[PDB]
Amino acid sequence: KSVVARVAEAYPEDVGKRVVRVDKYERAKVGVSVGDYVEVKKV
Amino acid sequence: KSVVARVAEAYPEDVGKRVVRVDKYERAKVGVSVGDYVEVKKV
Repeated sequence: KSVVARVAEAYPEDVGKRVVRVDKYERAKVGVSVGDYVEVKKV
Repeated sequence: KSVVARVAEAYPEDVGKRVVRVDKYERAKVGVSVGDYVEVKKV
């Protein structure tokens, strides 16, 4: 399971926190819940 | 190049837009700019 998504800039309060904001549709495609860890690579 | 990050919930206005919010530190680790496409997989 994987998904492709377009990179957008972080919200300022998230900067430095090593989080990725992913909505419920992308999360379902990846098979993750909030709090899980994902690996991110360029397409 | 890749990076691992913790999944957090999307901002409401981003829901359905197939974007992933990634800060400049994670973007540097992946080698992407805002507007590039990334592939996301569970760790």
